[PDB]
Amino acid sequence: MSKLKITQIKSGIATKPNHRETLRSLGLKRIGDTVIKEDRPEFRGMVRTVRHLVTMEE
Amino acid sequence: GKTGRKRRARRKKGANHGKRPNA
Amino acid sequence: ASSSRNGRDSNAQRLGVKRFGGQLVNAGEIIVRQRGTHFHPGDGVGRGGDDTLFALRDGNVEFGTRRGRRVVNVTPVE
RNA sequence: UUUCCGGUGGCCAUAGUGGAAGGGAAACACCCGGUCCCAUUCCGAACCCGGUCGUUAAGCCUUCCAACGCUGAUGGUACUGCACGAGGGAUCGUGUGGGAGAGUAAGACGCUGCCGGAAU
RNA sequence: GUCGCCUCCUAAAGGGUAACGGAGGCGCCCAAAGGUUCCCUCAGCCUGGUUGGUAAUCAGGUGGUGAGUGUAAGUGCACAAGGGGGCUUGACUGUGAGACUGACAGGUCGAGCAGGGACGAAAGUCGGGACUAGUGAUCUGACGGUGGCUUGUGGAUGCGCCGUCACUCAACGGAUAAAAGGUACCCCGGGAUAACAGGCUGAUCUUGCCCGAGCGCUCAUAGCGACGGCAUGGUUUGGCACCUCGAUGUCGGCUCGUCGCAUCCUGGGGCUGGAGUCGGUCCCAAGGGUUGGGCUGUUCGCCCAUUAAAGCGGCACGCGAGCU
RNA sequence: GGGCUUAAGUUAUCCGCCGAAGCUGUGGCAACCUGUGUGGUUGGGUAGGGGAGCGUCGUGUCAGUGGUGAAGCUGCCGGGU
RNA sequence: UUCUCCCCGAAAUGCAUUUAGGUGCAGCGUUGCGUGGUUCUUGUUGGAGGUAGAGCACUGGAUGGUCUAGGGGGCUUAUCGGCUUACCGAAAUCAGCCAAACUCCGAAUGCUGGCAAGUGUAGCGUGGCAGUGAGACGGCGGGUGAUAAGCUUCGUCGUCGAGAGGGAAACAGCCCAGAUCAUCAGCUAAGGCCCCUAAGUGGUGACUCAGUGGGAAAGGAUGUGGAGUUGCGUAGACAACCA
RNA sequence: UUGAAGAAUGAGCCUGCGAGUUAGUGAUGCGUGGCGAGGUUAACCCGUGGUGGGGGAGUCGUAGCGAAAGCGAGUCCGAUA
Ligand SMILES: [Mg+2]
Ligand SMILES: [Mg+2]
Ligand SMILES: [Mg+2]
Ligand SMILES: [Mg+2]
Ligand SMILES: [Mg+2]
Ligand SMILES: [Mg+2]
Ligand SMILES: [Mg+2]
Ligand SMILES: [Mg+2]
Ligand SMILES: [Mg+2]
Ligand SMILES: [Mg+2]
Ligand SMILES: [Mg+2]
Ligand SMILES: [Mg+2]
Ligand SMILES: [Mg+2]
Ligand SMILES: [Mg+2]
Ligand SMILES: [Mg+2]
Ligand SMILES: [Mg+2]
Ligand SMILES: [Mg+2]
Ligand SMILES: [Mg+2]
Ligand SMILES: [Mg+2]
Ligand SMILES: [Mg+2]
Ligand SMILES: [Mg+2]
Ligand SMILES: [Mg+2]
Ligand SMILES: [Mg+2]
Ligand SMILES: [Mg+2]
Ligand SMILES: [Mg+2]
Ligand SMILES: [Mg+2]
Ligand SMILES: [Mg+2]
Ligand SMILES: [Mg+2]
Ligand SMILES: [Mg+2]
Ligand SMILES: [Mg+2]
Ligand SMILES: [Mg+2]
Ligand SMILES: [Mg+2]
Ligand SMILES: [Mg+2]
Ligand SMILES: [Mg+2]
Ligand SMILES: [Mg+2]
Ligand SMILES: [Mg+2]
Ligand SMILES: [Mg+2]
Ligand SMILES: [Mg+2]
Ligand SMILES: [Mg+2]
Ligand SMILES: [Mg+2]
Ligand SMILES: [Mg+2]
Ligand SMILES: [Mg+2]
Ligand SMILES: [Mg+2]
Ligand SMILES: [Mg+2]
Ligand SMILES: [Mg+2]
Ligand SMILES: [Mg+2]
Ligand SMILES: [Mg+2]
Ligand SMILES: [Mg+2]
Ligand SMILES: [Mg+2]
Ligand SMILES: [Mg+2]
Ligand SMILES: [Mg+2]
Ligand SMILES: [Mg+2]
Ligand SMILES: [Mg+2]
Ligand SMILES: [Mg+2]
Ligand SMILES: [Mg+2]
Ligand SMILES: [Mg+2]
Ligand SMILES: [Mg+2]
Ligand SMILES: [Mg+2]
Ligand SMILES: [Mg+2]
Ligand SMILES: [Mg+2]
Ligand SMILES: [Mg+2]
Ligand SMILES: [Mg+2]
Ligand SMILES: [Mg+2]
Ligand SMILES: [Mg+2]
Ligand SMILES: [Mg+2]
Ligand SMILES: [Mg+2]
Ligand SMILES: [Mg+2]
Ligand SMILES: [Mg+2]
Ligand SMILES: [Mg+2]
Ligand SMILES: [Mg+2]
Ligand SMILES: [Mg+2]
Ligand SMILES: [Mg+2]
Ligand SMILES: [Mg+2]
Ligand SMILES: [Mg+2]
Ligand SMILES: [Mg+2]
Ligand SMILES: [Mg+2]
Repeated sequence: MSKLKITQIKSGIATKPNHRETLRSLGLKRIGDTVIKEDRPEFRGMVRTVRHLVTMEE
Repeated sequence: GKTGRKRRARRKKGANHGKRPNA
Repeated sequence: ASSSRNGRDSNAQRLGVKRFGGQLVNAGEIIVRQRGTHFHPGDGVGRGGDDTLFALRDGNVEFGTRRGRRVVNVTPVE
């Protein structure tokens, strides 16, 4: 557990509904919004699913 | 046609990303 | 001009597996609609007039091999 | 307890196919009869019945042979979800995930359960 | 030409998925080709054998599905669902837990139970057919059974219920039981949709180009260019149906021009050449010029007489609020 | 488009900046959710659904008001989402 | 088809239709009541498959080789029989291939269960009221068409429709981004920084000299930079110059 | 309208006028008020004094199931299944 830090850098407009729902599940609501998540494989999966829309840190 | 060729080639501009309405 | 001697087709019949592996079913629940026995009836599974495989008992659906045949079983629920 | 063998399952070729050698104590089998139950769309061939003499030639069993077949990675490639990119265009490339088939090394002359048999 | 149903492909490894997309089938058939029980394994190939031949029937050997399946196709089926024998009618009555599939009407599967049977020694299987087409809602009427109802009562009569029958209602969710045409005499929303022009496209057309078999005494390339290949132009015939149907007037001539150059003449130059004279061809070049008549509404085209020559095209196939 | 090769072209790379009604800061309004001290989420919009209002005319009632000038018309100065 | 604002917010699809520009039902909107994580996303775990790819086991298509039944042409001459078979050649076999309606194989995705976590307030039932049932272009996967169309018809996502703002010279459908109002504050996205035009005539290293950049093919060309392989060469190379 | 500044439609201008209404003891929801296992009257009569009183005929709720006879928290198909 390293407490992933995820922030949204691109909009959800014109992205796939999969990607938009992934952003919603991550809790990101705007560009520049940041959330903190545990180093859990489900959250790694969400991050890699929307990897073109968000950046991740520790 | 020249007009059609220019219309199709307009999609190569930078801001468009290889796409444009009506090709 | 010309014309086509084709254009006829039959209505969609909607075959295929209706309950996949591990899915809980009731007795009599239809597991697979098919033509011919691509799947043979296994344990706890009956075969109907049109080769529909259905559950003879409650339990979980599993797909397996019984001797040399692809079969569908319904394991009784624990 | 073990060994060997006869039945009856499971996996359904890594088990098959083909070749070679050897074996029968019980058992299996071919074999010997058809009087009797029974039987042949003709035939006691088969089915069935009565024997277990004869015989391990075959079935069966044991050992051996990768020869045909079967099994088969690793790596790479094709393709591909998502994200992009390049060509006038058929079409092509990259990032990030997944990833064959074919082919290659290789495996393999079966595995395993229960019951019975003769011996230990 | 098509309209309902069935199978496959398109259909992008659940299901579903359109086109006047690509292939075929159905409107039945079977008293066994149904039920049950037991038995059997094919086609092909090889060898031998009266008639007998590739192939009839027979024998041996081989051979696992390549035969077969009432009927299309697919999925199945050799454990046979394929072949044969015995006995039969479950091609039942009362039912349907629980599901599948459709907007719905509807379509499909079904365990278990009772009655009464068939087959089997039994276990058991049997509510038609290996599976999926072989079909038609409702209305109205009909026949058989039943006897629920019957307008004062009893009858009768009529109706109801149950079973079943009568539609190529095939335009197959089935406007009426019953129906063809003409309109240039026509009349009263759509550029959702045609004719003209514009736009896209460029098959066709057009103009080039690459390769060079061959022809050119000889000599691919003076000049030609087979088979093939690659493009230009947008003027031809089309394709599309994007613009206009509360109007974008559509052929030819007349008048007036203007633009392109893919140059008819005149100017210049190469290669050939070509004796010269002339020619022919690949470049340059759009300054100017590029006639008058016969025929036809014509464009086109042919012809007569000339000329340095009688160019090709664009401009809503230039130009009808300019004419015809 | 001007102009540009003395790149203002192509390409690799590095350092900055510009740039939207996006984000953030600040102030106001609103819908909804929530334990109800907080806070959270939200507020482009046609067909269309729901909710709450402005203005005109008539009228019951109460309070009135009007030649010391009603209605209407027309200026100015203000007010509200 | 006439006043306002607040909240939410479509469809141009399916089926049927004397139906195709109409309509019913379903889909999608809103709203009352009820039910509350059932929805959705990701991870994990398990299923059925026959597409992409690939393959040649099957069914068709196919090239070459070997070999050959058997057919053609001849003669000696034929009832044979022989020479031929230098011709044709099914089949079998070897090697290389092809397939929407081929498959010994076979993904990625998708679909569908179990479990876990996350999550707007999603899902579902049942009532009131609808509108819609003419779609467009773009990406990707296909059919029709000619390797055509801003063509046509499906699958799928996006935008437009119903979307202002920034970029694309202008430019519904492309890119960035979803406008509650105010602000003469700041940071960025796509795209940009010589001037038009806000920000670099930026730094460093290469390439181009065609205004390529700032449209195009087959084909052609001692353009120019860089990286190989290889022949020859002070036994003296390649040119130039004497026999 | 897929798409209109459109070279698609309509409007020369102002003023006035010009389109979701009304009727049913209709059908079906909702809000609200009354009464509540009950609710409610219609015609008509009285009030020449009205908007109030009477009028319960009817009608909806109060039991369903069945073609019906009928049975009834059951009923219908069925065999008292
Ligand atoms: Mg052209
Ligand atoms: Mg059957
Ligand atoms: Mg049947
Ligand atoms: Mg392998
Ligand atoms: Mg492999
Ligand atoms: Mg499918
Ligand atoms: Mg799919
Ligand atoms: Mg469709
Ligand atoms: Mg049979
Ligand atoms: Mg019958
Ligand atoms: Mg049921
Ligand atoms: Mg059917
Ligand atoms: Mg019985
Ligand atoms: Mg018996
Ligand atoms: Mg049959
Ligand atoms: Mg049968
Ligand atoms: Mg009728
Ligand atoms: Mg009477
Ligand atoms: Mg009956
Ligand atoms: Mg019809
Ligand atoms: Mg009729
Ligand atoms: Mg006349
Ligand atoms: Mg008219
Ligand atoms: Mg049109
Ligand atoms: Mg229209
Ligand atoms: Mg036209
Ligand atoms: Mg026009
Ligand atoms: Mg044209
Ligand atoms: Mg058309
Ligand atoms: Mg169209
Ligand atoms: Mg007009
Ligand atoms: Mg010229
Ligand atoms: Mg001239
Ligand atoms: Mg000039
Ligand atoms: Mg003519
Ligand atoms: Mg001219
Ligand atoms: Mg004209
Ligand atoms: Mg004119
Ligand atoms: Mg700003
Ligand atoms: Mg904002
Ligand atoms: Mg703010
Ligand atoms: Mg709003
Ligand atoms: Mg907003
Ligand atoms: Mg509205
Ligand atoms: Mg007074
Ligand atoms: Mg007044
Ligand atoms: Mg909204
Ligand atoms: Mg393929
Ligand atoms: Mg509707
Ligand atoms: Mg319609
Ligand atoms: Mg439509
Ligand atoms: Mg359409
Ligand atoms: Mg469409
Ligand atoms: Mg599309
Ligand atoms: Mg195509
Ligand atoms: Mg189109
Ligand atoms: Mg619209
Ligand atoms: Mg939008
Ligand atoms: Mg916009
Ligand atoms: Mg813009
Ligand atoms: Mg602009
Ligand atoms: Mg900045
Ligand atoms: Mg940037
Ligand atoms: Mg400007
Ligand atoms: Mg400088
Ligand atoms: Mg510079
Ligand atoms: Mg040049
Ligand atoms: Mg240029
Ligand atoms: Mg070029
Ligand atoms: Mg239109
Ligand atoms: Mg106008
Ligand atoms: Mg105008
Ligand atoms: Mg109009
Ligand atoms: Mg007008
Ligand atoms: Mg007017
Ligand atoms: Mg009464």
